[PDB]
Amino acid sequence: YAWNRKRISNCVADYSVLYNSASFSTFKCYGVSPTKLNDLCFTNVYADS
Amino acid sequence: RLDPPEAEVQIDRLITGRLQSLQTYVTQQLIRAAEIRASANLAATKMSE
Ligand SMILES: *[C@@H]1O[C@H](CO)[C@@H](O[C@@H]2O[C@H](CO)[C@@H](O[C@@H]3O[C@H](CO)[C@@H](O)[C@H](O)[C@@H]3O)[C@H](O)[C@H]2NC(C)=O)[C@H](O)[C@H]1NC(C)=O
Repeated sequence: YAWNRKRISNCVADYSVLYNSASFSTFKCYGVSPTKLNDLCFTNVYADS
Repeated sequence: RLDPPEAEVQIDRLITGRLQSLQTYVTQQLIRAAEIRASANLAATKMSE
């Protein structure tokens, strides 16, 4: 009900390690494919936990 | 951004839309060309007479 929101910008993100870490039970992407994230560019990324 | 299996849907939507646009343009051009051919035949008759 009070989900915490974090902002990430001004950095390089290596999604390869996160995707390869099989600890995640569900890893589901809608707008983009998981593989291609390592090649895209975003203005800023919000992480809601 | 998308893997081929997911991309195919968006690619097909774009293909359908652009094909529709091209067909409409070609039909309009055909009708306009028929009109211009009628005008050109009239002009040729005017010259000859
Ligand atoms: C949260 O902590 C865990 C545990 O560290 C991270 O998972 C993996 O942790 C290892 C080491 O901390 C990271 O490097 C690894 O090094 C070993 C050699 O020591 C190597 O064999 C592995 O392939 C890996 O490079 C690893 O990047 C990291 N992720 C993996 C293995 O998929 C986890 O990354 C931490 N969470 C975040 C957001 O960083």
